[PDB]
Formats: sequence, C-alpha cells, structure tokens
Amino acid sequence: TVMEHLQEDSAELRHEMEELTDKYDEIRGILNMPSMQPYRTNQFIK
RNA sequence: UUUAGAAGGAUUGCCGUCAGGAAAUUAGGUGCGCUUAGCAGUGUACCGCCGGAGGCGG
Repeated sequence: TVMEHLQEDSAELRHEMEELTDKYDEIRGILNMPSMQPYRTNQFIK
C-alpha cells in the first residue's frame, strides 16, 4: 500500500511520485496527521 | 432517570411435458408369579288433606 511506501520511502514511489506533481515533499501531511478530539455533544449522540 | 427520545414496505403474476426397481435367503435353544381380603347413606321416598305459592295428618 501507499501507506507503507510513505513510512519508508523506496523511491519506487519517489521516482513515480516526483515526475507528476513536483510536490511530494508537501504530501509526505499524510504522516503527522492530527488526532480527532472530542469537543462537544449534540442531540444525535446517545 | 435505561446506545434516551421518533417511524405505513407496497402494488401484479400459468412451472411444465416423459418414464420397468430387481434377483437370492434356516431366528433359535432355557425358564415356579404369588401371600392376603366382609359393597351399598337406611334401598327408597307411599296414600290423602287444606287451599289460592306456602302447609300439615298416617
């Protein structure tokens, strides 16, 4: 999977990555994603 | 004080045609049922008498 590639880049990705967007440094975002947090409640949660 | 509190599933319909189950057989030898006993609520409810339902004699 793409997930396992962005954990340890193998170029197999980096080769194919950098030739269509020139922006893989920004995308590699999908690594330190923020965690979901409970901040309020509504009438639809039990 | 409940994974709290809410809810229309609904209308219609052609399953059909045909057919060889079949041949063979040894269920057999034994055997202690057996002590005791009272059928009935009285064995029936009969003749009359008053008296417009309820009563009284033998």
